Amino acid sequence: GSASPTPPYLKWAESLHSLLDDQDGISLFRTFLKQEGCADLLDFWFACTGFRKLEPCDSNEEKRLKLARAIYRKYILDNNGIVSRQTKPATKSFIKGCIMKQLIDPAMFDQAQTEIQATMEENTYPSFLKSDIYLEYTRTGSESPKV
Amino acid sequence: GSASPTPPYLKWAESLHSLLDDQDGISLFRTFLKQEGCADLLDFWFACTGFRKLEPCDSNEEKRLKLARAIYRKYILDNNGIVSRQTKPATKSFIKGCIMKQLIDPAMFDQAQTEIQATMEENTYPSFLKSDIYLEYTRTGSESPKV
Repeated sequence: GSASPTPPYLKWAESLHSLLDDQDGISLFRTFLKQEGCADLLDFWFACTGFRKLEPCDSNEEKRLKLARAIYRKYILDNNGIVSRQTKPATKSFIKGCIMKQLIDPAMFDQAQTEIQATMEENTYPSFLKSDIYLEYTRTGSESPKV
Repeated sequence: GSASPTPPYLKWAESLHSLLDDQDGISLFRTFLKQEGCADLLDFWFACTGFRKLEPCDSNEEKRLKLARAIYRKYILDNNGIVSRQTKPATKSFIKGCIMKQLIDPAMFDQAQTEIQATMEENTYPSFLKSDIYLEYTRTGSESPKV
């Protein structure tokens, strides 16, 4: 039989994974977050995904250290920021230890990433799925162009 | 005298043209864009560059029409996408007209490409140049391998 693709907006409602696998979804969700001062949740989540992909070798040591320090300073250390409020003290302390000791394993941010993924799942993601930009603008179909 | 090449990362900061002329730069910039749901800006820009290179002959008519329709459907018609939001109504209408009338000049996407190039120049490109992946990871030098 002929396939029947799930409309993108509906796929995003099915899982945060599906939403974050679609450029249109990421853009719309990110803008929604920015308007609530929560975009750092998503930006940090992606920063961790990118960092974990880098593997250690004797020529990219300082590069990886500087990047890890940057992620830490931008999101973990910013006490006026949402990521600092949504990651546990022990989790942040572990990262601080890695940075200060210069022990930078590719998976060092895993726990914090998990915690931030959980916060999105519990609050902002479901909130986005109730937003007017999602339920009213995005969900509504486009007309077929004419003339 | 002996030449002193500009470090690649610095060349990318000098112009978007330089960034898009370097495989390393394109990859890093594209990943940065993907994380913000903005990769379509770059992918569309390249699609236009490739389309404009094809010239009309009586044996590649349908091929060119199908490609033009594909670019239009993927980026111009997707109202939940960033390219649709960053190209003017008149610009999109012209392209739609070309597609529906089957009048496919190699330069038909020029205006939309110009508009998207402008959006990158004004926002995402400068944003990329302030990103941790660029300022901290990329800019940092590699150590000389040993043993």
